[PDB]
Amino acid sequence: VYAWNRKRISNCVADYSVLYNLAPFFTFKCYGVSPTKLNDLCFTNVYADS
Amino acid sequence: YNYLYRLFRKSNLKPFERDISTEIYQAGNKPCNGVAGFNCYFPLRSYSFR
Repeated sequence: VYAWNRKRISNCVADYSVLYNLAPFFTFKCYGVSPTKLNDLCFTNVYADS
Repeated sequence: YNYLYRLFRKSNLKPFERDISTEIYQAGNKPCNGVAGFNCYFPLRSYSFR
């Protein structure tokens, strides 16, 4: 966590159903946007931390 | 915490329509109908004004 890596994902399509349908014991405390309206529309400059 | 707000639902509201039903919305395909971190999560949240 002190050196949290930043991963940028671009030039592809990001399907969120894979995350929803696998490893069932995860929490989804998203803020500001609903997963269904995450799927119907989209955005740019995917940034992923870990 | 007495003030509660709904951000998660299947469909939009018609003008001047009130929704009071508290049914957990299922992001996943399977309607598990059980409170969890992600699956069958409670639809309306509560604020914490301070």
